[PDB]
Amino acid sequence: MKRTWQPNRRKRAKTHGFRARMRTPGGRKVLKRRRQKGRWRLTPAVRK
Amino acid sequence: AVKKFKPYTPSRRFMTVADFSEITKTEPEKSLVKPLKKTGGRNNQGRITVRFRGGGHKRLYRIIDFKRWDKVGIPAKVAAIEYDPNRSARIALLHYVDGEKRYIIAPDGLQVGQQVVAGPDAPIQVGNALPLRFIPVGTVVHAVELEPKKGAKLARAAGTSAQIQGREGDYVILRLPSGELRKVHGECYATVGAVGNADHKNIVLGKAGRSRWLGRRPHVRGAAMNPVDHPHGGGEGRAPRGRPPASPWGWQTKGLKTRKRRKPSSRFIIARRKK
RNA sequence: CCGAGGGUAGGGCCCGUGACUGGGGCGAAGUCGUAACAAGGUAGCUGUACCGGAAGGUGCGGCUGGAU
RNA sequence: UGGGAGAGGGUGGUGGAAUUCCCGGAGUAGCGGUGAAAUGCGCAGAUACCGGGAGGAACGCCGAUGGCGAAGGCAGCCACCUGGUCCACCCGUGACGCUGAGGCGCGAAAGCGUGGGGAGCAAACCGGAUUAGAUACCCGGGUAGUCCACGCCCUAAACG
RNA sequence: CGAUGUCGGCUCGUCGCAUCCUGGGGCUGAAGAAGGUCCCAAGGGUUGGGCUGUUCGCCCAUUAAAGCGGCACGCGAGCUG
RNA sequence: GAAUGCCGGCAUGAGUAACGAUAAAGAGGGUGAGAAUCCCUCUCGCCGUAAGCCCAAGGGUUCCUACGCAAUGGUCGUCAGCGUAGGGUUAGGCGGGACCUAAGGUGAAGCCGAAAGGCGUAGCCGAAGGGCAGCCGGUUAAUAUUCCGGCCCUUCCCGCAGGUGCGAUGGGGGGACGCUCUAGGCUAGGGGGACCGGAGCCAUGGACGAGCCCGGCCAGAAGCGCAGGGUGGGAGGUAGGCAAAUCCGCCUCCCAACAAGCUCUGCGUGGUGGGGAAGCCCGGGUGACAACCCCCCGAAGCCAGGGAGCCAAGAAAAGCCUCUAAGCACAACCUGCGGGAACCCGUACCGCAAACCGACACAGGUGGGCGGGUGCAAGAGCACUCAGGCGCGCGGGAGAACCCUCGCCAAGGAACUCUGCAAGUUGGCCCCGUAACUUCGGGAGAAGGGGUGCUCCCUGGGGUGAUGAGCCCCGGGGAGCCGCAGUGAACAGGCUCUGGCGACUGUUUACCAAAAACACAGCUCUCUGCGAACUCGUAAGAGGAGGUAUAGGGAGCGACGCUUGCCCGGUGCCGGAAGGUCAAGGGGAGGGGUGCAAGCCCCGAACCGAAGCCCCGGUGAACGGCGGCCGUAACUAUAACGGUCCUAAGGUAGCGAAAUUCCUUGUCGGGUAAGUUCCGACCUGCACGAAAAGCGUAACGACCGGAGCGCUGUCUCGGCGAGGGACCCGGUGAAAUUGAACUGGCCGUGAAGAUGCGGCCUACCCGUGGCAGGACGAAAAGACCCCGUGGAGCUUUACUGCAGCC
RNA sequence: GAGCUAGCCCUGGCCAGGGUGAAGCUGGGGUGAGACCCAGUGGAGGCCCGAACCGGUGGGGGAUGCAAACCCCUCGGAUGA
Ligand SMILES: [Mg+2]
Ligand SMILES: [Mg+2]
Ligand SMILES: [Mg+2]
Ligand SMILES: [Mg+2]
Ligand SMILES: [Mg+2]
Ligand SMILES: [Mg+2]
Ligand SMILES: [Mg+2]
Ligand SMILES: [Mg+2]
Ligand SMILES: [Mg+2]
Ligand SMILES: [Mg+2]
Ligand SMILES: [Mg+2]
Ligand SMILES: [Mg+2]
Ligand SMILES: [Mg+2]
Ligand SMILES: [Mg+2]
Ligand SMILES: [Mg+2]
Ligand SMILES: [Mg+2]
Ligand SMILES: [Mg+2]
Ligand SMILES: [Mg+2]
Ligand SMILES: [Mg+2]
Ligand SMILES: [Mg+2]
Ligand SMILES: [Mg+2]
Ligand SMILES: [Mg+2]
Ligand SMILES: [Mg+2]
Ligand SMILES: [Mg+2]
Ligand SMILES: [Mg+2]
Ligand SMILES: [Mg+2]
Ligand SMILES: [Mg+2]
Ligand SMILES: [Mg+2]
Ligand SMILES: [Mg+2]
Ligand SMILES: [Mg+2]
Ligand SMILES: [Mg+2]
Ligand SMILES: [Mg+2]
Ligand SMILES: [Mg+2]
Ligand SMILES: [Mg+2]
Ligand SMILES: [Mg+2]
Ligand SMILES: [Mg+2]
Ligand SMILES: [Mg+2]
Ligand SMILES: [Mg+2]
Ligand SMILES: [Mg+2]
Ligand SMILES: [Mg+2]
Ligand SMILES: [Mg+2]
Ligand SMILES: [Mg+2]
Ligand SMILES: [Mg+2]
Ligand SMILES: [Mg+2]
Ligand SMILES: [Mg+2]
Ligand SMILES: [Mg+2]
Ligand SMILES: [Mg+2]
Ligand SMILES: [Mg+2]
Ligand SMILES: [Mg+2]
Ligand SMILES: [Mg+2]
Ligand SMILES: [Mg+2]
Ligand SMILES: [Mg+2]
Ligand SMILES: [Mg+2]
Ligand SMILES: [Mg+2]
Ligand SMILES: [Mg+2]
Ligand SMILES: [Mg+2]
Ligand SMILES: [Mg+2]
Ligand SMILES: [Mg+2]
Ligand SMILES: [Mg+2]
Ligand SMILES: [Mg+2]
Ligand SMILES: [Mg+2]
Ligand SMILES: [Mg+2]
Ligand SMILES: [Mg+2]
Ligand SMILES: [Mg+2]
Ligand SMILES: [Mg+2]
Ligand SMILES: [Mg+2]
Ligand SMILES: [Mg+2]
Ligand SMILES: [Mg+2]
Ligand SMILES: [Mg+2]
Ligand SMILES: [Mg+2]
Ligand SMILES: [Mg+2]
Ligand SMILES: [Mg+2]
Ligand SMILES: [Mg+2]
Ligand SMILES: [Mg+2]
Ligand SMILES: [Mg+2]
Ligand SMILES: [Mg+2]
Ligand SMILES: [Mg+2]
Ligand SMILES: [Mg+2]
Ligand SMILES: [Mg+2]
Ligand SMILES: [Mg+2]
Ligand SMILES: [Mg+2]
Ligand SMILES: [Mg+2]
Ligand SMILES: [Mg+2]
Ligand SMILES: [Mg+2]
Ligand SMILES: [Mg+2]
Ligand SMILES: [Mg+2]
Ligand SMILES: [Mg+2]
Ligand SMILES: [Mg+2]
Ligand SMILES: [Mg+2]
Ligand SMILES: [Mg+2]
Ligand SMILES: [Mg+2]
Ligand SMILES: [Mg+2]
Ligand SMILES: [Mg+2]
Ligand SMILES: [Mg+2]
Ligand SMILES: [Mg+2]
Ligand SMILES: [Mg+2]
Ligand SMILES: [Mg+2]
Ligand SMILES: [Mg+2]
Ligand SMILES: [Mg+2]
Ligand SMILES: [Mg+2]
Ligand SMILES: [Mg+2]
Ligand SMILES: [Mg+2]
Ligand SMILES: [Mg+2]
Ligand SMILES: [Mg+2]
Ligand SMILES: [Mg+2]
Ligand SMILES: [Mg+2]
Ligand SMILES: [Mg+2]
Ligand SMILES: [Mg+2]
Ligand SMILES: [Mg+2]
Ligand SMILES: [Mg+2]
Ligand SMILES: [Mg+2]
Ligand SMILES: [Mg+2]
Ligand SMILES: [Mg+2]
Ligand SMILES: [Mg+2]
Ligand SMILES: [Mg+2]
Ligand SMILES: [Mg+2]
Ligand SMILES: [Mg+2]
Ligand SMILES: [Mg+2]
Ligand SMILES: [Mg+2]
Ligand SMILES: [Mg+2]
Ligand SMILES: [Mg+2]
Ligand SMILES: [Mg+2]
Ligand SMILES: [Mg+2]
Ligand SMILES: [Mg+2]
Ligand SMILES: [Mg+2]
Ligand SMILES: [Mg+2]
Ligand SMILES: [Mg+2]
Ligand SMILES: [Mg+2]
Ligand SMILES: [Mg+2]
Ligand SMILES: [Mg+2]
Ligand SMILES: [Mg+2]
Ligand SMILES: [Mg+2]
Ligand SMILES: [Mg+2]
Ligand SMILES: [Mg+2]
Ligand SMILES: [Mg+2]
Ligand SMILES: [Mg+2]
Ligand SMILES: [Mg+2]
Ligand SMILES: [Mg+2]
Ligand SMILES: [Mg+2]
Ligand SMILES: [Mg+2]
Ligand SMILES: [Mg+2]
Ligand SMILES: [Mg+2]
Ligand SMILES: [Mg+2]
Ligand SMILES: [Mg+2]
Ligand SMILES: [Mg+2]
Ligand SMILES: [Mg+2]
Ligand SMILES: [Mg+2]
Ligand SMILES: [Mg+2]
Ligand SMILES: [Mg+2]
Ligand SMILES: [Mg+2]
Ligand SMILES: [Mg+2]
Ligand SMILES: [Mg+2]
Ligand SMILES: [Mg+2]
Ligand SMILES: [Mg+2]
Ligand SMILES: [Mg+2]
Ligand SMILES: [Mg+2]
Ligand SMILES: [Mg+2]
Ligand SMILES: [Mg+2]
Ligand SMILES: [Mg+2]
Ligand SMILES: [Mg+2]
Ligand SMILES: [Mg+2]
Ligand SMILES: [Mg+2]
Ligand SMILES: [Mg+2]
Ligand SMILES: [Mg+2]
Ligand SMILES: [Mg+2]
Ligand SMILES: [Mg+2]
Ligand SMILES: [Mg+2]
Ligand SMILES: [Mg+2]
Ligand SMILES: [Mg+2]
Ligand SMILES: [Mg+2]
Ligand SMILES: [Mg+2]
Ligand SMILES: [Mg+2]
Ligand SMILES: [Mg+2]
Ligand SMILES: [Mg+2]
Ligand SMILES: [Mg+2]
Ligand SMILES: [Mg+2]
Ligand SMILES: [Mg+2]
Ligand SMILES: [Mg+2]
Ligand SMILES: [Mg+2]
Ligand SMILES: [Mg+2]
Ligand SMILES: [Mg+2]
Ligand SMILES: [Mg+2]
Ligand SMILES: [Mg+2]
Ligand SMILES: [Mg+2]
Ligand SMILES: [Mg+2]
Ligand SMILES: [Mg+2]
Ligand SMILES: [Mg+2]
Ligand SMILES: [Mg+2]
Ligand SMILES: [Mg+2]
Ligand SMILES: [Mg+2]
Ligand SMILES: [Mg+2]
Ligand SMILES: [Mg+2]
Ligand SMILES: [Mg+2]
Ligand SMILES: [Mg+2]
Ligand SMILES: [Mg+2]
Ligand SMILES: [Mg+2]
Ligand SMILES: [Mg+2]
Ligand SMILES: [Mg+2]
Ligand SMILES: [Mg+2]
Ligand SMILES: [Mg+2]
Ligand SMILES: [Mg+2]
Ligand SMILES: [Mg+2]
Ligand SMILES: [Mg+2]
Ligand SMILES: [Mg+2]
Ligand SMILES: [Mg+2]
Ligand SMILES: [Mg+2]
Ligand SMILES: [Mg+2]
Ligand SMILES: [Mg+2]
Ligand SMILES: [Mg+2]
Ligand SMILES: [Mg+2]
Ligand SMILES: [Mg+2]
Ligand SMILES: [Mg+2]
Ligand SMILES: [Mg+2]
Ligand SMILES: [Mg+2]
Ligand SMILES: [Mg+2]
Ligand SMILES: [Mg+2]
Ligand SMILES: [Mg+2]
Ligand SMILES: [Mg+2]
Ligand SMILES: [Mg+2]
Ligand SMILES: [Mg+2]
Ligand SMILES: [Mg+2]
Ligand SMILES: [Mg+2]
Ligand SMILES: [Mg+2]
Ligand SMILES: [Mg+2]
Ligand SMILES: [Mg+2]
Ligand SMILES: [Mg+2]
Ligand SMILES: [Mg+2]
Ligand SMILES: [Mg+2]
Ligand SMILES: [Mg+2]
Ligand SMILES: [Mg+2]
Ligand SMILES: [Mg+2]
Ligand SMILES: [Mg+2]
Ligand SMILES: [Mg+2]
Ligand SMILES: [Mg+2]
Ligand SMILES: [Mg+2]
Ligand SMILES: [Mg+2]
Ligand SMILES: [Mg+2]
Ligand SMILES: [Mg+2]
Ligand SMILES: [Mg+2]
Ligand SMILES: [Mg+2]
Ligand SMILES: [Mg+2]
Ligand SMILES: [Mg+2]
Ligand SMILES: [Mg+2]
Ligand SMILES: [Mg+2]
Ligand SMILES: [Mg+2]
Ligand SMILES: [Mg+2]
Ligand SMILES: [Mg+2]
Ligand SMILES: [Mg+2]
Ligand SMILES: [Mg+2]
Ligand SMILES: [Mg+2]
Ligand SMILES: [Mg+2]
Ligand SMILES: [Mg+2]
Ligand SMILES: [Mg+2]
Ligand SMILES: [Mg+2]
Ligand SMILES: [Mg+2]
Ligand SMILES: [Mg+2]
Ligand SMILES: [Mg+2]
Ligand SMILES: [Mg+2]
Ligand SMILES: [Mg+2]
Ligand SMILES: [Mg+2]
Ligand SMILES: [Mg+2]
Ligand SMILES: [Mg+2]
Ligand SMILES: [Mg+2]
Ligand SMILES: [Mg+2]
Ligand SMILES: [Mg+2]
């Protein structure tokens, strides 16, 4: 049957992307948090 | 008259359609249509704020001249009578001797090929628009402005009209379609006659699909819901209302008057609607 | 080949009969009231409509086959 | 061919009286209703009076034992459209006539459908009386309906 | 109660006997035939169907008879539901 | 030493289940240490509206080649989507960007919000929509509309020549649109040819043939032809298209007009460039100087912005054309021609799947296009088959029980069972024929029956041609032939009578309920005069609606027919300028503290003072409600009638043992041999009843009852057969569970159901296939039930707040 | 977090074949004119049958699955809400 993950590169970039995060106070806090933790990827990789 | 169908399906048994007899031109003026932005009942927050809306036939908005005092003195030939999906009235294409073209809503009795004009000096004839001061007492009238130069707001639906009842100072006294008696400023324009397509109210939609074509999604009774949803929700089996009948939001919906109390327009409303 | 008729299937008409039910006739020694015949105690009759335990009443229109 | 009388019919208009309701004034202790009463309305200002407005229905006098129509039926006034009918002339046609099973059309009121309208009136209904009782007659209220358009219904003491 | 799955049916039996039938008896208001009543007896047997989820029960047609109970109201790591 | 403890390691179950579609394999040759599993050949099977091909997502080197086999691969492995390495993706024309706008997003101006932020006309962004210039073939191990070859084409820049009032982000036209149906003419694709080309074949009884087999095309500028699309021309006037206008709009006049003309597209032809089969020779060579023609069928595609009809009335913007304004008119633009210039990103490969989403090489999910042939009435259905692709990554045997999927069955034919559950039956087309009832449509495929293959003969109309032959389509009549059987295989309704509920088509509990529930047209109440009511938001702003009472919100009811009674005392709502109560505030009689004082400070009565509540009315398709007792009629029984208590008023019509009836399987009738169900009645309705509508209703229903006919392995009652498992051998090898165990029966006992205690009986040691009675067998710290001054959802005339409103 | 799901918005796409045969139109009949009747033409419909496609009715299988909802048979819609 149809499952929950239906990858879509535009949808991924526009939703979780670096520019999406920077638009909003909550999103900037996500980036701030992932930099503080030392994440290698601050934002989901999507090939564009 | 309205048009009937033989019962060759279960829905054609009752379905009735407008005869479209007065209609003489079946395409709109290209320069007078713009796209109508379907909302689905959603506001700028994306929230539904009028339930059960959406999914109707695509429509183009015909620009309607609800002023007409825009062009005093300049007559116009009635070029056509057209269908308008955005209103119950038909519409009339006016070719002004100006070269300008505009739509007005079609009065009952309007004839393609006749002329109309607007202004204090306009003949008291069907299709002409005058300030209310100069229309004789007693004549029925449509597309009435509520305040001067603000546009026709009263008596715009198919078959409706207002009647001039008397004068008092700067104001004339109208009986609106609802039956309410109201003072309207005498400088407010109006068009003599009643709105056409009076058979509109005799239409039988006939099947659920017809409401859908109109953008009317199914309506759900409060009684069919659960207490999370509605005052009438819940109960085992069917239930009577078990409380004064209410809206989804709890206010009572059998008689509870809702006009704002201290509203400045009460000074101008002589007698609340009848019926 | 046709063919008495037999068989299958579906219709039509008529008759008898049926739990129960509708009124009708008659009987007469009962209960209720008194609708009509006198101006019959609300003149009557009437088509129709709505209503009432019952005769009946009322409405709308009609007739005189209505007393004074 | 020339004339007549008529609530004959259809359509659109349009007048005044009255009832009701609403607004303004003025005014107060009752009004209304009956055989007599009561319900009802009325000091939250009714009735009675003046002015203003709205709306529907019916048209006083003329009016008659009258007129018109085939019948049902038709009554303020104006206009248009339209039927029947009488008379005088004795001009035209030349029996072209009478009736009429079926057919078709028309057909009071009540009733029905769709929409409108709703003042007065009023089945149902509620109340007051009357009465032995009173699902009536009388009284106070009151919804269909009564009015208009369209479509049905097709009945009558549709009677001379 | 850190779970002992429930009515009825189907399947599969096995047991008790306070015995429905078949075998053996005494008493009889046992002439015979047929019954009644008690005693001994559990070896075997104890039908098909209509109604109802039904157990039961009523009814139809039979029968030598159409027994009553126990087995976690036997039997859902056997089925049904 | 225990916490169903935590982490890790290792056991048991066990050489057990299983090894992932029952489309299927066999042999020979080769390779190699090793081969059922890799390569090759032949044979066999499966897909073929796909299980073949192309494209888009997504994936990200998985592509190609060499060398490998530890691990990954459900076995094996020499193989591989695996390991190592090397190579591979080439564009002005394909797609996206240097173009346009859609929803939406963003957002100069502006507005709003404690902050963060929310909005917002323009503008900008935003595509799978608009716009825009490349076709065919060849080449690589691997890319190709990209490289090459041939023939075309676009834009920008510059120049030349000719032409013109040139010039825009401004005006205008255009772009520009639905659904259904559809004409003419083409093309894609297909069928046939006794014609053209071709290597060959003659078998096994016959055939040297009008024999068999194979192929018989593709692209192509200008021109030309055919078919279509689009479009009137001139003048005069002009006040509108937010400046200007010669444009567009409007008025009038003139020729034209279903024409032509002009223009644009499709198709055909077209110089030119290509391709080119079977067969047999080692992907290539040959066939071959390949031939490349005629006829038929024919689109849903093309001409196209075609046509008609209909109502639900069917984007925008840019490119483009035209108009003019500043300007500028040695410029500029337009047309032709020539030269130059022409960027960035993608391109491999998988792509209905072993490379995407599902933890897996997972029987599941995944949008667009092509999808051949024959026959079955048609078709994308079905059977077979082309091209192409596969045999599903464990095998070999065996021939038990049992299981699954399948086939048949004597006699009976629902006797099965909750139920004909399941499975039979029926089944396509043509013809005949078809009932109650009905809203006149229907019910209807009612029901029921007849026909159906092949051969010969005669003949009717159509399409294409030419009007004829040929091809193709639709028929009709006659006579025959064969079988058990002619829709001979595959695909393809069993039917009828009668109730309940819901009018109907629809919707729903993703993953236990598809229904009688929701919706639904339709009916009624009610709110709302527009800056509407109402809804979201603190607001601004939005929706409502660019709507205006024939409209919009809320509620109930639910097509349609006939209807919808009585009670307004209570609650709701509506109306009521009186009265009563009524908060802040006003008022300030009177009184108090303090000061030597002027004074400062405090308390405070009458009176005035809103909504609300009280009070007076109205209101039911507003919340709701709609009785009891005694008596009475020529026999009994009953009670039309009377009396009486109570109430706000005492249930009307209609219906009734009902989706409601406890007693109940009520009683009676019907059907049955027999009927707790069913249907028809009756009415003492425990406990129907009129828009939480009442009573009916044709048609409809994978709804729920009852009956019958047909037919059956449902059953009496079972039997046989098939394949996939189960079983045996080789390969790989789990699981929950598990205090440890050397783990029998009875009768007892025991915390009351004992392998484990007592007594007795029975019993050599260990497995294998089977069955499920026990181990109070496993699983899940019982959902029931109670308990906890545990939680949460929901309600209200519980309490107390708050929003909102007054 | 709406890449699942629910609703709406914008822009595209898809629905083999066959059947029934509404309105209208034309002709005829009818009539004072009409209504209307008949034939042809026509091609309507939350019309019918049935693939794709969308579903998920009954049963069987599966139940440490091929699968944390699948498989087979059967079944509903299939120009429309
Ligand atoms: Mg998706
Ligand atoms: Mg992904
Ligand atoms: Mg994407
Ligand atoms: Mg995308
Ligand atoms: Mg996206
Ligand atoms: Mg982003
Ligand atoms: Mg990480
Ligand atoms: Mg790093
Ligand atoms: Mg992140
Ligand atoms: Mg009209
Ligand atoms: Mg109709
Ligand atoms: Mg019709
Ligand atoms: Mg009709
Ligand atoms: Mg119907
Ligand atoms: Mg029908
Ligand atoms: Mg119409
Ligand atoms: Mg019209
Ligand atoms: Mg259009
Ligand atoms: Mg536009
Ligand atoms: Mg708009
Ligand atoms: Mg809008
Ligand atoms: Mg927005
Ligand atoms: Mg938002
Ligand atoms: Mg709303
Ligand atoms: Mg909505
Ligand atoms: Mg209109
Ligand atoms: Mg209309
Ligand atoms: Mg309506
Ligand atoms: Mg619409
Ligand atoms: Mg609605
Ligand atoms: Mg609803
Ligand atoms: Mg519910
Ligand atoms: Mg919620
Ligand atoms: Mg709540
Ligand atoms: Mg609530
Ligand atoms: Mg409730
Ligand atoms: Mg309840
Ligand atoms: Mg409920
Ligand atoms: Mg209930
Ligand atoms: Mg409920
Ligand atoms: Mg309910
Ligand atoms: Mg319900
Ligand atoms: Mg309730
Ligand atoms: Mg209620
Ligand atoms: Mg209640
Ligand atoms: Mg105002
Ligand atoms: Mg015989
Ligand atoms: Mg009398
Ligand atoms: Mg009398
Ligand atoms: Mg009398
Ligand atoms: Mg009665
Ligand atoms: Mg009585
Ligand atoms: Mg009466
Ligand atoms: Mg008379
Ligand atoms: Mg008189
Ligand atoms: Mg003479
Ligand atoms: Mg009449
Ligand atoms: Mg009348
Ligand atoms: Mg009447
Ligand atoms: Mg009235
Ligand atoms: Mg009495
Ligand atoms: Mg009535
Ligand atoms: Mg009425
Ligand atoms: Mg008379
Ligand atoms: Mg327990
Ligand atoms: Mg445990
Ligand atoms: Mg357990
Ligand atoms: Mg004897
Ligand atoms: Mg003895
Ligand atoms: Mg025995
Ligand atoms: Mg024994
Ligand atoms: Mg029984
Ligand atoms: Mg019993
Ligand atoms: Mg009994
Ligand atoms: Mg016997
Ligand atoms: Mg027992
Ligand atoms: Mg017990
Ligand atoms: Mg018990
Ligand atoms: Mg038991
Ligand atoms: Mg048991
Ligand atoms: Mg079980
Ligand atoms: Mg059991
Ligand atoms: Mg067990
Ligand atoms: Mg057990
Ligand atoms: Mg069972
Ligand atoms: Mg159950
Ligand atoms: Mg311890
Ligand atoms: Mg454990
Ligand atoms: Mg454990
Ligand atoms: Mg542990
Ligand atoms: Mg652990
Ligand atoms: Mg084992
Ligand atoms: Mg199989
Ligand atoms: Mg091998
Ligand atoms: Mg090997
Ligand atoms: Mg090989
Ligand atoms: Mg094929
Ligand atoms: Mg991946
Ligand atoms: Mg490659
Ligand atoms: Mg390996
Ligand atoms: Mg290996
Ligand atoms: Mg190695
Ligand atoms: Mg491995
Ligand atoms: Mg595997
Ligand atoms: Mg090797
Ligand atoms: Mg591999
Ligand atoms: Mg290489
Ligand atoms: Mg190139
Ligand atoms: Mg550039
Ligand atoms: Mg843009
Ligand atoms: Mg853009
Ligand atoms: Mg694009
Ligand atoms: Mg391009
Ligand atoms: Mg080209
Ligand atoms: Mg390559
Ligand atoms: Mg110019
Ligand atoms: Mg447009
Ligand atoms: Mg478009
Ligand atoms: Mg459509
Ligand atoms: Mg054609
Ligand atoms: Mg063909
Ligand atoms: Mg041609
Ligand atoms: Mg001008
Ligand atoms: Mg070749
Ligand atoms: Mg050569
Ligand atoms: Mg040669
Ligand atoms: Mg040659
Ligand atoms: Mg098609
Ligand atoms: Mg067109
Ligand atoms: Mg319309
Ligand atoms: Mg736009
Ligand atoms: Mg200048
Ligand atoms: Mg030029
Ligand atoms: Mg650049
Ligand atoms: Mg690049
Ligand atoms: Mg490539
Ligand atoms: Mg698939
Ligand atoms: Mg695909
Ligand atoms: Mg595999
Ligand atoms: Mg797969
Ligand atoms: Mg092909
Ligand atoms: Mg076939
Ligand atoms: Mg076929
Ligand atoms: Mg099929
Ligand atoms: Mg083939
Ligand atoms: Mg295989
Ligand atoms: Mg074996
Ligand atoms: Mg048999
Ligand atoms: Mg039978
Ligand atoms: Mg039989
Ligand atoms: Mg049954
Ligand atoms: Mg078949
Ligand atoms: Mg019948
Ligand atoms: Mg009929
Ligand atoms: Mg048949
Ligand atoms: Mg039938
Ligand atoms: Mg044959
Ligand atoms: Mg056959
Ligand atoms: Mg067949
Ligand atoms: Mg056969
Ligand atoms: Mg098949
Ligand atoms: Mg069928
Ligand atoms: Mg039937
Ligand atoms: Mg029943
Ligand atoms: Mg019903
Ligand atoms: Mg239904
Ligand atoms: Mg339902
Ligand atoms: Mg109904
Ligand atoms: Mg329905
Ligand atoms: Mg449907
Ligand atoms: Mg479910
Ligand atoms: Mg569920
Ligand atoms: Mg779930
Ligand atoms: Mg669920
Ligand atoms: Mg299920
Ligand atoms: Mg369900
Ligand atoms: Mg269903
Ligand atoms: Mg539902
Ligand atoms: Mg419903
Ligand atoms: Mg209704
Ligand atoms: Mg709010
Ligand atoms: Mg708010
Ligand atoms: Mg706003
Ligand atoms: Mg708005
Ligand atoms: Mg708006
Ligand atoms: Mg509106
Ligand atoms: Mg309904
Ligand atoms: Mg409903
Ligand atoms: Mg309902
Ligand atoms: Mg009826
Ligand atoms: Mg009553
Ligand atoms: Mg009340
Ligand atoms: Mg009240
Ligand atoms: Mg009262
Ligand atoms: Mg209450
Ligand atoms: Mg006073
Ligand atoms: Mg003082
Ligand atoms: Mg002191
Ligand atoms: Mg009512
Ligand atoms: Mg009450
Ligand atoms: Mg109620
Ligand atoms: Mg007596
Ligand atoms: Mg009963
Ligand atoms: Mg009933
Ligand atoms: Mg029920
Ligand atoms: Mg009951
Ligand atoms: Mg009870
Ligand atoms: Mg009972
Ligand atoms: Mg019972
Ligand atoms: Mg019984
Ligand atoms: Mg039953
Ligand atoms: Mg039952
Ligand atoms: Mg009884
Ligand atoms: Mg309700
Ligand atoms: Mg109910
Ligand atoms: Mg009710
Ligand atoms: Mg249904
Ligand atoms: Mg159903
Ligand atoms: Mg069997
Ligand atoms: Mg066999
Ligand atoms: Mg076998
Ligand atoms: Mg086998
Ligand atoms: Mg076998
Ligand atoms: Mg061995
Ligand atoms: Mg041991
Ligand atoms: Mg124990
Ligand atoms: Mg023991
Ligand atoms: Mg032992
Ligand atoms: Mg021991
Ligand atoms: Mg001991
Ligand atoms: Mg011991
Ligand atoms: Mg022993
Ligand atoms: Mg066991
Ligand atoms: Mg067991
Ligand atoms: Mg044990
Ligand atoms: Mg056990
Ligand atoms: Mg156990
Ligand atoms: Mg726990
Ligand atoms: Mg516990
Ligand atoms: Mg517990
Ligand atoms: Mg329980
Ligand atoms: Mg407990
Ligand atoms: Mg407590
Ligand atoms: Mg405690
Ligand atoms: Mg709580
Ligand atoms: Mg409110
Ligand atoms: Mg989504
Ligand atoms: Mg679109
Ligand atoms: Mg379709
Ligand atoms: Mg036809
Ligand atoms: Mg037509
Ligand atoms: Mg359909
Ligand atoms: Mg259809
Ligand atoms: Mg259908
Ligand atoms: Mg879906
Ligand atoms: Mg299923
Ligand atoms: Mg089945
Ligand atoms: Mg089976
Ligand atoms: Mg499962
Ligand atoms: Mg399946
Ligand atoms: Mg299947
Ligand atoms: Mg099927
Ligand atoms: Mg279908
Ligand atoms: Mg279809
Ligand atoms: Mg449909």
